Amino acid sequence: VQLVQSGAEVKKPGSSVKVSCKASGGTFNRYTVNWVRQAPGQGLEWMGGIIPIFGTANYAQRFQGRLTITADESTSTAYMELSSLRSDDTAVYFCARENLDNSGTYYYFSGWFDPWGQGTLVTVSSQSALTQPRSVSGSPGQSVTISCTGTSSDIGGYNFVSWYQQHPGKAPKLMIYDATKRPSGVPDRFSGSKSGNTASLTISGLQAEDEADYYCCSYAGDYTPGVVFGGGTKLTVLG
Amino acid sequence: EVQLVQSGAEVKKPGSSVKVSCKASGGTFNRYTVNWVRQAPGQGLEWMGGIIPIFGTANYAQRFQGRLTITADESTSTAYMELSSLRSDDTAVYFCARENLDNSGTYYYFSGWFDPWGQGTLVTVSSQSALTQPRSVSGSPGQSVTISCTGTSSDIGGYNFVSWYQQHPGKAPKLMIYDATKRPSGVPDRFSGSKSGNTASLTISGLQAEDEADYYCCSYAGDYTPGVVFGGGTKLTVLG
Repeated sequence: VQLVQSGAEVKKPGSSVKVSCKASGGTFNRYTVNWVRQAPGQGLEWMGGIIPIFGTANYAQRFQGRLTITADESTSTAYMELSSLRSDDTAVYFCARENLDNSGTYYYFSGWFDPWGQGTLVTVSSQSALTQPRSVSGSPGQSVTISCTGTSSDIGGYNFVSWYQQHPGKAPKLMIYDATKRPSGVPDRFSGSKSGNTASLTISGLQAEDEADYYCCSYAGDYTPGVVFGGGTKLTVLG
Repeated sequence: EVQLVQSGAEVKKPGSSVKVSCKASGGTFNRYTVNWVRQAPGQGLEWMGGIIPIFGTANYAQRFQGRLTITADESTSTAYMELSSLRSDDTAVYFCARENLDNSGTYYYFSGWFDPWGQGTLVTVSSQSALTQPRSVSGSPGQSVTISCTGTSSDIGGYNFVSWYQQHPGKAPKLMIYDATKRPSGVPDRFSGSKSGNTASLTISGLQAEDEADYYCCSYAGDYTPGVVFGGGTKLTVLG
């Protein structure tokens, strides 16, 4: 049985969000669905669960009033709804199943969690990071293009755009400045372009060393000078 | 060339403050600005603020105003960042980054790009969980390690429903022990669990490099409080 969750989410504080958890195994009534969230660099926290057979759902004391968990047996999918979002709600949300054959029909939500979903990232922030694809994959020798788009406000001609490459455990390193210009040492396999609301980074002749996270960056261009980064794009090179 | 070196990692409680430093080995500090960018584990970059050492002026992003101040000492070419009223939401790696400065006399303009960067400083803000585990344990290959988990008489002390979970970076938790002592299929016999009073224990014999991960204990939270509680987690390092 495989548990598949809905894609990542970017919400503003005060709104709500729906996360789905669809199961690949049949006999939907046999299992219970739990939701466990994990903040970045934090531990696991139980939020609530649902039992399709009883139509019952329980929630933790801090989420009562802001959380509701549903399930539809026709699609074998479970849902969670968190309302009145705030910054401390930024976490990866996991769905986990409990088999009632082995664990019995009484001691449900007891911690026998198996299997798990892949997790769903939900980011809540008053400041809105520029929109990038979450991940891009390529083969060596091929080319990939990574876009960067304004989210709450548009990117324009007055915006200074830069691109940064970051390897695991290392500081970011400047790839592209002034939208299209390469700094000292950077090979011409990396190129940038900007048109209206969109900026793009192109990596041609992909090499294994290019596997990293890539961040666009915008400076100035508005009435309050500042710096805003993109959400990041994970680039995988399939050797 | 000029290398930016930052202070070491810190572990703080919520409600306190933290100061990270950023020393420049060479170059003149007066011809650059120093920015601070933070990065939560597994998350993107976030600009916090910058300082112009000559002007003695610092600008901060909106959400940090009232909690963040950035200072500098031109004598040691060191920039400082202080974040106050810490919350668990502030757990992140903190980078310092240098920005080029130029002027025409009275008007000073910035380059818009950051280079070079400091190595980054980790700051962990964690509170106490319902179950208490050691923050981290370290062992050598072949040795044994034991991770304890303490609760109250209404969870570990009143029920047998204690479970243990292993989590590798970027992956979902994986069940290693359930019902205090039972191993699920596909879990090696090196992992074992026990329970005594209000304390549960996970033991790993014949430690292997792949055992390096995060481990969480989990317990039924009593009949009057449906659901489960989790421990804060234990980072297990295998020193090869």
